[PDB]
Amino acid sequence: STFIFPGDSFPVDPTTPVKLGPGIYCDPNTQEIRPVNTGVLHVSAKVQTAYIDYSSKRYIPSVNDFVIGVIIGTFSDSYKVSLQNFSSSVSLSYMAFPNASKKNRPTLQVGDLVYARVCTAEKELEAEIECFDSTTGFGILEDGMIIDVNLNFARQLLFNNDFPLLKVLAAHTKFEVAIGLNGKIWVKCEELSNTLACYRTIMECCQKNDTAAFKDIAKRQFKEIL
Amino acid sequence: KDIEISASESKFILEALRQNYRLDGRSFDQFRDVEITFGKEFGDVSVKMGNTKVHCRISCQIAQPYEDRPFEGLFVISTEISPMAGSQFENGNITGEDEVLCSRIIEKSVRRSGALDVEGLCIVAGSKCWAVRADVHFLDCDGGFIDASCIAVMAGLMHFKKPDITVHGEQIIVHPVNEREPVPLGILHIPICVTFSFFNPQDTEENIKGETNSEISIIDATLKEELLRDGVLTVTLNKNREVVQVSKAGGLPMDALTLMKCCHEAYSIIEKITDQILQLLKEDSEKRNKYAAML
Amino acid sequence: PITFPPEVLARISPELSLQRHLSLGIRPCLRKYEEFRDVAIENN
Amino acid sequence: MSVQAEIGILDHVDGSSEFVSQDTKVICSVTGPIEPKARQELPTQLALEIIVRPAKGVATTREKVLEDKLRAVLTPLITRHCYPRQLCQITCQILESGEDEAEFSLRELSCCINAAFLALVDAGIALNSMCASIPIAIIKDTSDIIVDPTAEQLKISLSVHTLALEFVNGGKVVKNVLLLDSNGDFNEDQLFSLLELGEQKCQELVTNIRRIIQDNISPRLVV
Amino acid sequence: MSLSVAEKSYLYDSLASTPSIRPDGRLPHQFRPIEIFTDFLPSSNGSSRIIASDGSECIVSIKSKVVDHHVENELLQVDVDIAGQRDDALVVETITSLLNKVLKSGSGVDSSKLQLTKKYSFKIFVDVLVISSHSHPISLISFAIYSALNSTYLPKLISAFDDELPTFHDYDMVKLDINPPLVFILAVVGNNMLLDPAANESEVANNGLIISWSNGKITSPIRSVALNDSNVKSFKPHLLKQGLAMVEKYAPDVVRSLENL
Amino acid sequence: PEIAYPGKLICPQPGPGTKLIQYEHNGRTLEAITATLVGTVRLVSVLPGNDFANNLPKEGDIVLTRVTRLSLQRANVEILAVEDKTFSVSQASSDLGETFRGIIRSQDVRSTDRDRVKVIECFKPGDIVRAQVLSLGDGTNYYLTTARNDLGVVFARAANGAGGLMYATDWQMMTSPVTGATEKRKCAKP
Amino acid sequence: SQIVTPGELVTDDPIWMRGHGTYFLDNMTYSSVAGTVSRVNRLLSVIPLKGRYAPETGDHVVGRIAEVGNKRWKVDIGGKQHAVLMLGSVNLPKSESDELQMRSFLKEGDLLNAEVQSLFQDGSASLHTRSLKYGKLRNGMFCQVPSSLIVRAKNHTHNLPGNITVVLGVNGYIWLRKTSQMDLARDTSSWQIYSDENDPSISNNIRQAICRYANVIKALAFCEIGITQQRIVSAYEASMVYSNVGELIEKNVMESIGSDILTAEKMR
Amino acid sequence: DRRRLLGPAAAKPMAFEQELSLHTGFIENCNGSALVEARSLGHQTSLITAVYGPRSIRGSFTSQGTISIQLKNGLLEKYNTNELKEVSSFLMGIFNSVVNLSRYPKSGIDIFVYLTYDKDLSQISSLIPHCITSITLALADAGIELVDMAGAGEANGTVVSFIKNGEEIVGFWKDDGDDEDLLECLDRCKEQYNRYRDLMISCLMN
Amino acid sequence: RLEIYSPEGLRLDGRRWNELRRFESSINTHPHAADGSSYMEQGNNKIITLVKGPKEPRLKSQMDTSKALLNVSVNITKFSKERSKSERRVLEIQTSLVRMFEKNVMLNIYPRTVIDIEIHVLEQDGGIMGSLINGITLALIDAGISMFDYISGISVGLYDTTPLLDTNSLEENAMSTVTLGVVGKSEKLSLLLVEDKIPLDRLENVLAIGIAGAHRVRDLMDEELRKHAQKRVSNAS
Amino acid sequence: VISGRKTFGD
Ligand SMILES: [Cl-]
Ligand SMILES: [Cl-]
Repeated sequence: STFIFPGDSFPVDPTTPVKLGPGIYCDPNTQEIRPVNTGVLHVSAKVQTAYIDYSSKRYIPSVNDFVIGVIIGTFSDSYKVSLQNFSSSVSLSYMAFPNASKKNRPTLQVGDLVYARVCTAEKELEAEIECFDSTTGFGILEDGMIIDVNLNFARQLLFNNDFPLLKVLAAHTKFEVAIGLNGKIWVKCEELSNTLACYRTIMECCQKNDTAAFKDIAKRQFKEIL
Repeated sequence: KDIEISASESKFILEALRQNYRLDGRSFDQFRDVEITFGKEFGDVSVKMGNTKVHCRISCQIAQPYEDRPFEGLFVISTEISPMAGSQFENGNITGEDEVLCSRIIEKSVRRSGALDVEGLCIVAGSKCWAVRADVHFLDCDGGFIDASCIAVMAGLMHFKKPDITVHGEQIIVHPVNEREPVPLGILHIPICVTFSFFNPQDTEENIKGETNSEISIIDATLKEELLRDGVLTVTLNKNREVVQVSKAGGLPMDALTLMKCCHEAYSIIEKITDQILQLLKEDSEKRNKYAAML
Repeated sequence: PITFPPEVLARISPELSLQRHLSLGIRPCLRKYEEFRDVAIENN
Repeated sequence: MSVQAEIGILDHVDGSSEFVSQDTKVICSVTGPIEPKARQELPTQLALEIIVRPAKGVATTREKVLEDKLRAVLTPLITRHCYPRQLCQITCQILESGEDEAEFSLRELSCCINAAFLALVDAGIALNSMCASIPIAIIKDTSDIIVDPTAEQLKISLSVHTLALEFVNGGKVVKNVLLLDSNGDFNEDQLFSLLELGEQKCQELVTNIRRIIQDNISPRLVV
Repeated sequence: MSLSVAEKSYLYDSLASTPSIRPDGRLPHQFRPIEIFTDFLPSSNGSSRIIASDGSECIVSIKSKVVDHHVENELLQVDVDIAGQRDDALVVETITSLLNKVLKSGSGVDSSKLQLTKKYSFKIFVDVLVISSHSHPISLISFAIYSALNSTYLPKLISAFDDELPTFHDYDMVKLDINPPLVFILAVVGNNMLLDPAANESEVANNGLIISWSNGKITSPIRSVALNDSNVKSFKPHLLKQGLAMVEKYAPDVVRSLENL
Repeated sequence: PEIAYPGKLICPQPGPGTKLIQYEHNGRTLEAITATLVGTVRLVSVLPGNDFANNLPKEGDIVLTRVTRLSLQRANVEILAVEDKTFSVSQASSDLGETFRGIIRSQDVRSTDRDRVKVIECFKPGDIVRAQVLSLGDGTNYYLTTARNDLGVVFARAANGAGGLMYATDWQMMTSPVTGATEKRKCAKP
Repeated sequence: SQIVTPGELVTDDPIWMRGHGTYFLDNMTYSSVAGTVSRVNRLLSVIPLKGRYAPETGDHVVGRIAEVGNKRWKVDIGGKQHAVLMLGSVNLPKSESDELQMRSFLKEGDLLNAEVQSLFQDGSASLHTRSLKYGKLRNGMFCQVPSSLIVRAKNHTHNLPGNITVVLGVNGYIWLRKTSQMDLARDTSSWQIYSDENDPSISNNIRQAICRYANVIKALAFCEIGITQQRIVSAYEASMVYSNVGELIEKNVMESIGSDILTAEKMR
Repeated sequence: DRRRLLGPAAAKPMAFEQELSLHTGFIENCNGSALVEARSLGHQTSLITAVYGPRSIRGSFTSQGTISIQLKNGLLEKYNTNELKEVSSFLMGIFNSVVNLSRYPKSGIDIFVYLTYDKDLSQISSLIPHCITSITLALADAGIELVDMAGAGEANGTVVSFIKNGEEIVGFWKDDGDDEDLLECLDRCKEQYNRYRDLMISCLMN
Repeated sequence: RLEIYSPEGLRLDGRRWNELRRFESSINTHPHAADGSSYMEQGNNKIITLVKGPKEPRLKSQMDTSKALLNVSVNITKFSKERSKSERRVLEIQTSLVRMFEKNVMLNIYPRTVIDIEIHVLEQDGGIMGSLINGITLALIDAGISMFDYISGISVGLYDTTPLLDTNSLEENAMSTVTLGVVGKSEKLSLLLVEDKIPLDRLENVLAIGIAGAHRVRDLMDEELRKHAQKRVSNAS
Repeated sequence: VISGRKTFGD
């Protein structure tokens, strides 16, 4: 894991078969593999997977990502969903639900929060999400509060089980959390005082980037709610 | 471009207000902490309120006074919006609803009120006078653009110092800062804007004909709170117990006495803000005299 | 391969119209590589 | 020379930066990729909305030219074909000009280029390479080539130049000259002495820009 | 004003028929009734308000100002403001330029009637406001301006004619007896001429005529206006002579109808 | 009447460049063919002697278009030229929306298997597609089709113009001679 | 009948069904318009004194085509919204080829005759011409009065003396035409029903009678008299006193025609 | 104006028969251009016309074309904005009865008349006939169908535009002038019409 | 000679401190130009208000599926004052009037429509913002458009301690003024506008006099409205 | 098999 800047020489040799992840770009003209994002370049061992971890707040739809959207419009056969403000809209088909039929259409209305997975994310087409499992927790997120978070904090919260945020929050209250890889984290508790205390802790922990400070922040926020 | 607010978010923030909770941990009557930063030049001031950030730049050039008001200098304020404060703003539409209203509030609070002594700007009675300009740059928007601009403009006008000039009849010799030190501006009063945001927890029928008024009032709303409010009131006061201007244009009809209690509520805050501005100016001046001793 | 008349290729892709001209050694404006347009002036 | 800069200072944009060269100071915001307007839409690649605001007064055509020159530097720096049918809002707010705005604008242009680059770095937008810009002036009677000239030096400058170079491979290879904006009286021999020393100080700036970018982004990520 | 092509073809055949059959049974020289009100703006030297039969309404305000006629070349100024139309819109600019020519201090109107001293005269500000319009309002505006200028009263002079600034009586006032012109609009449908063309009549007319009138005689400006764009066609010269004779014959009836104060 | 100018009489009593005009002479009216353009006479018509006006796209005409936006069900294009029975180039500007726009529906892409057609694998933004007009449609969009062997993507670049030139090696695959990388497109037989 | 203004309390009784022109907070039911209080069964409502024509199912309306859309027309009926005329709701002279060339039947600006088939949730009307009496209008001229003067009746297409037929649209859009053979069949081949050509045999006598009927309809409206078939023919016969149809435009003449109708019905 | 360099605001402005030559097709961005240079013993005038169209209007159900004529003061700002739009209105009335608009539905034709020289050795009356000459030439060069060759003449403030060899009038304009002049004016204007029409046809052929 | 507020308690026109100006309203003044119309004559003021709608919007793009669009256009004619040849201030008046009647007119019950308000100020003389409010309230009611209640406009100036109800042009230029928009007969304020300095302690008294005067204006408007309705149903009977 | 929506603190 080394730090890399855009335009720098790519360390990996063409003789090794590599699957390219985020941050690495393959020139359509020169066929050279070069970085376009600034961050830490991670390379696997043995089939080698290489990518760059870079900081960003604007989400870009990619397949097999868990995202939270909001219904902003109802069309003929799909829903117009927004995964982030000012970003391009996303399509959610009516048939993209469990036990879907041409006789029963989904009951979602404009303004409802939906937790879904990205299925088709063509760069030249409207992205699409689905509320049914690709291999067979999705659906409407009733009430609660949504939290704005940078994409690196959201990826670390969903995939790294050593991330202490979920542990220090369970140690204070019983809470339901839905983690979206587009920077939206949904939280709901039994009482409004607990949901707000989870909002304030996630907001402050997102700003520090220091993992070793999550426990002290949670202790003072729930103390202020009391 | 629009800011989409989810139905779960609109309900939660409004239900939290009914439980006397604000997301940023403030109380309903709590104005945000005002942070004022001064640049190297006189007239460079940067105001911060939590996440809201504004910057003001005071400048002056010699011009001629209007024939109608020959003993008076000139003063204008510019508050053009840019997408830097958020993609919700279109580039320089000086005709939008919120842009027009907010601009007229700052004009009525600073220009129309005569906070600047436009008589001291006059150099010679017939021609030659000072033309002062206050340019506001909205850098980051978390609500409260009106209140932040009013503080930024006044802090700038007070911190600003115009260059000393010597007149030889028709000859106006504008001395540079290296020749003779500049003289400050004349401030007659320090107006401060406090903006109240109203929330109707019930229906419109209970607001027009309702006996018990249940409308919630909070001071200095954040961006999320501002987008969900049902009414707004901007009141301007100074330490002289003067109501400089009040603006409640349309929106949720409010009981007159409730708006009156808002005016008296704001006077406690504009005292804290006025004394805070004057203190940071005294501290800034003492810093420059300490470097004048080291030089 | 497929070739198009000069009138369409200018509209289809102006990038190719230049590259096709330069491959023949000429320019779309029918002037040489280092040739300027001729100017004529009327003063005052 | 010696420059100071920050990254990620604004909360309501995808990328932000503040750049200070001597007395010139520019803050820059970047928001993209976002849904473009109908008028701005480009089918094949990304469209750029570049805005430059003056330190005093309202925007005039003077800033419209700075917007055009800034586009000339940024456009080949962004991998536009990665974001087809999208928009990027690069907004520059000049805070202190660091020069007599009546006669000069090269310090502001050079600072906006660096600030825009840094803000594009903070926004995580795909960039083909790196970039650094320096202002240069040739002083009257001494005929010396002063890199990063002061506001007082510009008053007695016979020519003013803005140099912005495209850097690759750790900031040691010069991929191209993104913009060279020369104004004033100068000859061919002066110009190449300028480009030589200018490339040297440009190479010093990317090395300093790489250091500042790393000091800001490395604590944000996990190793 | 939208019409079906079955409406237009039926209307055109009726108008161009011999004799002309107008949709209200009107004669080719008959005018539609109008309501006129005068002296309702006390802040002005003269005011008029006219309401056409189709709902078109126009208000005119006459205001004065003492000026040095040696430096003020034009002593009469018309400002047209048509509701729901840009101040730089073509129809506004055209009507403004046209009306200023109709009045113009030395052509239609009598410049000497505005003189006060050997150095100072009255400048008359004719302000036009068209609240609603369904056709070319130049004729409606002209009638309203005419009624306003007649009901106009100006302050009485005290100081001598030979020349300080003039001095006016505090109470007494003199009436303005300038001779204001009248602008008539006509429709050319086939071989027939139509005075006071209605909205639907103008939608099918082949051409149009704007004819001015003052002191009992045909005066300039005179234009061939296009009352539409779909069915605009050339007209024979005799039709131009026919329309001018139509104004010279029936305008005196219009004047004595308006002059009834 | 070998040559003609606007207003010149041609013959007594239609086509482009002429118009029946009723004149009067000797008291009796007369309708005669009158030229409305400046050119030669060749059913009466006048031809001047590039012009997209006279050869406006109609049902059955073949046109050269450029893909502007892909959707899950259709492909939006703009007509750049129309094939003559040679070509006629539109003088309009593609920057101001001045060109006639069209739509290629998913069931009109190819002839076989019109139910399951992926638009992302048939067209790409920036491609130059040779299509045939089906109908005039509404004032907004033409309606085109490519369900023949000689219809489809004719000119294209790799990665939506970011790569090298691609030629139609296969009827369903376009390859680049320099890089060798291929893309899946509904190509036309050259 | 009680006259109320906006904001006034209509009843403190909550055991009422809230109708139009009303709103309520708890037991208090207020009025939203200036109108008259209407008590029908259990439905308290306020009938406004002004307002555009509100369409009801069964209304015979005359409308102008405003725009041509997807598979429907939007018709100007004279109300708050445009009415829709679905392609399936017209008698074509179905094929998918006709769905494109819709402008071959009804184009923008065309006048037609239709019936309100239903109403949407917002209140706009759906129209249909699935009958011989409904279709494109020709052979005449259009004129309109306020919808409040057209009284809803069993029939709305009446044949008048002089070989003139009137279509009294409930929305106030009146069409006067030459009495066609189909109009004579109304007591107890046509392939081109959307032809934009008029019957080329409309005499000057028929054209002059259209004007006279137009003026008396305008005169009855000027006096704010309800337009009926019996009153149109009564005004038309009374107007014969004036030789030229043009005389009927003056104010004194119009007020006379209306007064002579009201005072005649007082005797009758 | 922020979109311009207007210098200092404190600065105030400074206060102190006919031979014809026609050319067409010299402007590359438009569909048809024309140049009319007229030199008379008392005035010389030069102006250029540009015809853009027909250009299809987005979602236009119009059965025929929509003509637009903008008369610009290209450099020499001699005439008032009021009168230029009045002449533009007059010009649009003429050519809306000469262009075969039925042949160009759902589209529009925009005409520009740039004045490039005007020195008199108001005056706008004598300027109209040379705009008509130029617009007819430029419309013919643009391939727009014209019902006839539209030309005009001027005489004592009266401006008359003719078609069909002077048998019918397509435009009439009269400012100031004398009384009862009509009969003599139509005669003098028809002479200039024939002269200009002959030169116009001779221009398009050669 | 005249005085602003004489020692006997008389103003320039001879009014006492709690006296209104001559208030005369008219309804259905332009039936052949708008659905609802009103002619306002409050003192020297003369205002034409035209309400067009609810109607189908011209551009289908600018159309709200959930409620009606409300647009206000205030045209101050060139002859309203002592003529000036010379904007941002008229824009403030328009958006303020829109924001007022947004919350009063039941726009939710007229979806997919547009209500255009067209105002022409024929003569100006102080307190024009309040008179504009009254013209819109009557003109909308004449259009039959549903609204929750009346909105009445009034202006009050402060002379030393004495509030002067209904101010004219000279009184506005002499002292500070407050402009009120009072909902019906309640104490709820749709519009509160303090345009210049007023001492914090003397402001409540000004508001009290303004609310009271506005209620009188409401009754005067209601009175004229019921008269028009009673004259309409009596003539038709 | 990574969980996304889960209730904590059972
Ligand atoms: Cl209609
Ligand atoms: Cl005002």
